[PDB]
Amino acid sequence: GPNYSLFSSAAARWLWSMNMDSVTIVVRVLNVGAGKFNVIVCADYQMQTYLGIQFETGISNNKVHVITGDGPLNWGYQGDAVNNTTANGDVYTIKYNDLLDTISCYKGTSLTPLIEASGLDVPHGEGFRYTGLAWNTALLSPGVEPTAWEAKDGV
Amino acid sequence: MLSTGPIMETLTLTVGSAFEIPGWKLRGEYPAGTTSHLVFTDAAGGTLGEFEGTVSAKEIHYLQAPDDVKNIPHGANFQLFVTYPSMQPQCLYFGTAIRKEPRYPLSTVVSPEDSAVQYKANFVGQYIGPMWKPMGNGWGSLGIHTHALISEAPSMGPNYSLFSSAAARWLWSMNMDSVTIVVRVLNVGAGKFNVIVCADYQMQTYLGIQFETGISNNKVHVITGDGPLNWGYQGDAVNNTTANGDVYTIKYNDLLDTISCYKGTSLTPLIEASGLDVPHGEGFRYTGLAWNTALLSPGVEPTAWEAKDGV
Amino acid sequence: SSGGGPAVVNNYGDIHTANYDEFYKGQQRREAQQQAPILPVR
Amino acid sequence: SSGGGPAVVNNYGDIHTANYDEFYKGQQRREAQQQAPILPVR
Amino acid sequence: TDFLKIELIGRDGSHWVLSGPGMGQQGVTLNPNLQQFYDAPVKTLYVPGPFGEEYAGKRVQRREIVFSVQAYDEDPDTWSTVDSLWRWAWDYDEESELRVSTSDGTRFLKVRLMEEPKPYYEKDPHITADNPIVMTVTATFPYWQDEPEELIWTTLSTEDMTRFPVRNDGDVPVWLKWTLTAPGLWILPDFSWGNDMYSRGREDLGRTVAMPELVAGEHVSVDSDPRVQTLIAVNGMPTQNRWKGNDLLYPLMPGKGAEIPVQLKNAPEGGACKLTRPRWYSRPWSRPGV
Amino acid sequence: TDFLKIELIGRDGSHWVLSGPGMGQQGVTLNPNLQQFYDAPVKTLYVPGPFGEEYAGKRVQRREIVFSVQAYDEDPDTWSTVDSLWRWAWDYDEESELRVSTSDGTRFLKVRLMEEPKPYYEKDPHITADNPIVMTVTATFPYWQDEPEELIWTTLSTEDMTRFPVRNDGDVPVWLKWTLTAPGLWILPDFSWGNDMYSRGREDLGRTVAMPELVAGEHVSVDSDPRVQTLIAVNGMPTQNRWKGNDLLYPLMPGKGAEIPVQLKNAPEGGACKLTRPRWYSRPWSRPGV
Repeated sequence: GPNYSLFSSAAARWLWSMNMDSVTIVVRVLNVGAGKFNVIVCADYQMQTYLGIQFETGISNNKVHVITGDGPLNWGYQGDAVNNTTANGDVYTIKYNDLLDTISCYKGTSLTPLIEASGLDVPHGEGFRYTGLAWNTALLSPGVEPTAWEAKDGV
Repeated sequence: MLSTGPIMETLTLTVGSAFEIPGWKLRGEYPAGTTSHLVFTDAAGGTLGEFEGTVSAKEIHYLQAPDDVKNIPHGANFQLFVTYPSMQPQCLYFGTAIRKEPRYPLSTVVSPEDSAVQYKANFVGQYIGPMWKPMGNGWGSLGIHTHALISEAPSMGPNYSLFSSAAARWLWSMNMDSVTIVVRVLNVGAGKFNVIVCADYQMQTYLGIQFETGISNNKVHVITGDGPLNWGYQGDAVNNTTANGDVYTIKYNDLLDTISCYKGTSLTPLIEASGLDVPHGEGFRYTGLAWNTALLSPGVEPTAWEAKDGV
Repeated sequence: SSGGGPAVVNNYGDIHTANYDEFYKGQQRREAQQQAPILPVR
Repeated sequence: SSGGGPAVVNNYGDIHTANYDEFYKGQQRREAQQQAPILPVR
Repeated sequence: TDFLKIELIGRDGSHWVLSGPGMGQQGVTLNPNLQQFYDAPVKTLYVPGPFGEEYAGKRVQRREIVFSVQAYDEDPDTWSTVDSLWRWAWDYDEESELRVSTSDGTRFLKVRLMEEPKPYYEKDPHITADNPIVMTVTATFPYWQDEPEELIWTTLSTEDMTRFPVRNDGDVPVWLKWTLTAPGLWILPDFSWGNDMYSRGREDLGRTVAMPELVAGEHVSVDSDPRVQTLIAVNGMPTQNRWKGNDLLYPLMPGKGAEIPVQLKNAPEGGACKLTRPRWYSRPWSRPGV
Repeated sequence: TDFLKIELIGRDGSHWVLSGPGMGQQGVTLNPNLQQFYDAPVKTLYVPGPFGEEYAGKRVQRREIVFSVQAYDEDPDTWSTVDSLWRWAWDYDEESELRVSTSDGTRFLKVRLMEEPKPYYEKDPHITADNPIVMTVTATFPYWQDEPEELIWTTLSTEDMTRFPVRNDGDVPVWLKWTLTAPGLWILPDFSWGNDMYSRGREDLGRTVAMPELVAGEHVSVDSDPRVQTLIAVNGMPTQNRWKGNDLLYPLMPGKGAEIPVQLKNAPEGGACKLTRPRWYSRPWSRPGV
């Protein structure tokens, strides 16, 4: 997560890039507080424009959103928000499918999409195959953060 | 050397540094209206860059942002043209751009270990093939059965001329702990068919999904390995009647430590198990199949088999 | 350097140091390998 | 003086002057001595 | 000089300019007196005859190049880095590229370490930080080569034919490579080009050989060079087992060229073929030969 | 120079500084022109081929270092003491260390007297009390070595498993050694690391070999080095007879490493596994490569 000794919101990018447009991101997370954790797909080398799945944990905002990035730390929302509670050791699978131009998130073992979106306006192809993570918290304590991350090219 | 010609020169590029050609290097006499342009192309001739120089009374100066040149690879060939007014362009220098910078080979290259794999088998050729290694009963324990009586494709199973049980290990290993298996299977009699994942080299320990069919024993178990031909039931069984041409997806998710089986296109696991005491990691990514029948005839056998990294 | 000295003597082959004893013994060993299994036990 | 010239060529052994025909004839003579008394008279 | 540039692309992908424009930028320059670098070593054969000896043929030999480089830097630590990088740029098992660029283009030779390099002077190299490395590299393939000329012909018809323009502008005969899709029965040219090596120079002027009928998914590569097996399927099927001892026998002789015909039959989908013509030369630079 | 330091640790434990800081304090300095000291001598094999000769592999050769030292002192008696000590530092049967320290660390070479030393000038040595000794030493193991890395895993459980982190930072493959306690059944990794010398480079990526069941007191040393037998029981029992033809075949290839899995089963009193990974280099100094 962020180093809360001197920071509150922090973004990270994977050093390498995916070789194909479709991608799968499997993340095992922890909910040790309140905050926002974004799994970032189809980003550029600066994470300026990207798709993402955001997990918000809070008193009234225990939800998941589909986000489109405007810079690494600033983003906007697309579509509604699906209610979701995240427990310690929860595994989420964020799949971007290029053929359907869709971004979906599944929870645990079920294959039904926990959240879905399609037709979002972001560039793709070469130079937009970077994945990453982002954390945004109002407080200076960890919120929802990943203990395990894995990426696979294609769906 | 009667005609004017270019001079073979070289260019230097650095990541994060502004590309710049000083004016005193491109000296000479240039009247007003003279224009200089630098063109970068690749091995096929496709233009990958073009820049305009700042021609002055006696010097030509080039200065571009690092983002303009970051796409120019080492070995890309450049061509610098000067153009006096009311004249055709005249090439002054040509050559190659070398990159004088720290070199990152690991960024560009992808190791075989860092590559998702996808394997497929159909047994339509009526031969086992070199990709399946027999296990448990040794060499020649596998076979292909046509099922020509019904409108069905050939399926792999034990060599029923010699054995009633057998195992097969897919020759190569996966690169991820999480793995997806898709099997289209046929139920032509009583027997047990195991789909085996997270197996070691000799298939001594593994996770697996067992499809058992019989007169009144049509169910699905989660099994752990005790050898290529022995297994231990984990959890409770789930009733499941297998029909000919049924497609089952066995997904092992590493981060969830969960092996699940879905029937057909169902979005809910037909069976599911978690937290099994089986080693995982490098050396524990082989996959395979196993068959065990009481009689010397095919039971549940896979017509089509497919495997892929990740879930 | 190499062309015109010991490195071309090596190309010449067995002009300098090379003995007859081990060559004859090796030829005899090869012939013995060829003919020993087919020689009768009598 | 001796080390590094013909006096060490002698240690090298049969690198310079040494003939093949005489060596082959000597080996044949040794084999003939070994095998002649045991060959039959027929 | 600006008329000649010599570069080395190491087995690790490093790029060095030993001679020419921009030489020594990476710290390593090329010392004079490099041998077996220009002409491909060839030994000729002779049989006894009434008038002395009669010509029996020629064989091209592998290149045994011996050359010295000079690794230099202002400070010994950076010199040590440069020397280590130069050593890393070489290997015995795998070959690094050695490119020569002139007005005739760029031709590359694949070279590997024939033996251990001989570095430094009599004293320790940190005194000078400017030391020579003598290197004995070898070229298993002794010909300088350029990027091969490739042509592609695709079709949708069940039966079709095409003409490929081919021309050897180099010094030495080159061996053609084919990539053929499946299914389909191909007939490929094996023209002698007047070559009398089998005493069939004009008997095989228009020789065409039929490949075995390829089954679905069995796309083949047919490389005529003797280093490699001729027919190799991409699905692992034993294609040459079905070829009854047939083979491609003739290289494209220097100075020869024509519109060689390729025939495709029994192709329900309609397949594609690709012809690769290598550009081999016996010299780093040479004017084109008609 | 301060960038390079050369020492000798004799068979009797004597410490000599031949070059670098503190050189000549023990009376012996190193003379220039030392051969076969830097690069490991490797010979390459070539076999006849269509275009000359084809590469057939490489064989490393034992090192033959011919170097001169100078034993000096102000008075002939103490000079004679120094010369005698230097001679006593060497032997034919037992090896002594030749250590090179640079900014890349310290790497040693086990060298022994190949032949008798050639000492002194043509006149009486006591005249000058400053005389050169010509040493022809040999390295049976031609690779410069660093101290091997040792890892210990002790478990009290009947069945357990561990991950040993292993990584080859050198330019040559290395062979691992295991020390396994008894009783118990061990499963050890024999990963190919992509090495394809048994035509199973991909099939044996995650290969594991199961050692025979060990009875009480049958502690084993399992060394992959070809120079030594793989399984050696400490008490002398033949334990390779219960091994059914299985063996450890693969070394740790350069630039490769992972967390190799070691499994212990059926251990009534737990078990201890020690992994020794050698650190071999072909040069006295070199920058890390990957």
